[PDB]
Amino acid sequence: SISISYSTTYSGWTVADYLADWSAYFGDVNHRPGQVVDGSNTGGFNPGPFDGSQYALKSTASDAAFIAGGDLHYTLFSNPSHTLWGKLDSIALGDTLTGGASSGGYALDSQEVSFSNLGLDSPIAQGRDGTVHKVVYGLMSGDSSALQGQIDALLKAVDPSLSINSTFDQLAAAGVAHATPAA
Repeated sequence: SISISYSTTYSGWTVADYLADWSAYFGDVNHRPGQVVDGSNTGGFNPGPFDGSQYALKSTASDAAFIAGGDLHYTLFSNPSHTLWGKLDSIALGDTLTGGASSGGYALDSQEVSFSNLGLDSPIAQGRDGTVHKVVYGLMSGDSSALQGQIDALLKAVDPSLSINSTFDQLAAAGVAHATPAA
């Protein structure tokens, strides 16, 4: 089942309200034709270069960063071009990305919220229509709708009374979510 961690600061927040604010706070790194600059808005794989157990990206607007965890693959120019596919197990949201492939992994200095046991697995053949692609591209581009939908579905699958409109505290009472230390 989905496992959620949250800083005690966000106990009284709904998952939906947190993700709507986080998307806007991270914003859009503008990873699009004519707009890409290396080490500004590419992100990075661990270990890479085009595959990793992690894909991580820093905001160009704020200190926000995310880490996507699983078994992830990027196609670059190869058909289907510019597809992120594979297994997405976890999304970690917070501030101040540290480490990388040379440190044995990426870390957030301030992890606010994470979603684990997502169980998402998108094959290469789905291209940019894959759920993994849409979930992570949404985080890159200031629209967490796809992530919100997947979390909503996973919560309702544990118990139909749960949704992204539940507070983190309500999800903790339901045995899904776990409080972590405040920054």
